[PDB]
Amino acid sequence: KLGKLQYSLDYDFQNNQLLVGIIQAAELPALDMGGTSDPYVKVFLLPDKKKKFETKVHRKTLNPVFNEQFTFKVPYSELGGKTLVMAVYDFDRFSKHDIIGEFKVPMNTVDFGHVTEEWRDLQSAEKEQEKLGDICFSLR
Amino acid sequence: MALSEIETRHSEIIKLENSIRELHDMFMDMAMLVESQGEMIDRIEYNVEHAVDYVERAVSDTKKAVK
Ligand SMILES: [Mg+2]
Repeated sequence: KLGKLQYSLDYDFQNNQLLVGIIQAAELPALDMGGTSDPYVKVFLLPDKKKKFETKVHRKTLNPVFNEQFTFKVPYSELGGKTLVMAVYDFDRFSKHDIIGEFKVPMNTVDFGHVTEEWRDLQSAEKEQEKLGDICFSLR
Repeated sequence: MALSEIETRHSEIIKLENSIRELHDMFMDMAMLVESQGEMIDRIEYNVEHAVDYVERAVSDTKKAVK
């Protein structure tokens, strides 16, 4: 309900690197005072959360246009089992930056060869039990 | 990039190779024609020198004939 996100995806086989472009976003819900939020998008490889990339902060727009580009130096063999995460955050100067949305893209569903660029609907990020342990015994 | 970029790259490259090949063949034909024409010039110069000899002897004879 927050809005949609237009992004670009393609792989450069000449340098063996992933080219992820953040085009823009639309119809984002407002969380700030003026009637518009201050959005910025954090993008990182889904498999390992290392070297996350963040875009510049846009002031008071529910339709931010970033038109930015990020490069993930990852071989083509490892790429297949690697996912992409694009999460939209709301900037706040005096508090925690609340997450507006998130989107995950499996690299086995992605087809490289033609330059991909699409709009995808944003969804609410996941917050389960912490322990995840089990004990087995018998009663008689 | 993608497979489209690589494919177009490959295509334009092949195009370049064919243009290059046509250039090559043109140069070959050039050398050929120039050579054959060279032989033609050989026989021309031959005939001309013979003509010069004949003319010279003729002129000598007439020059001795008039006086
Ligand atoms: Mg704010």
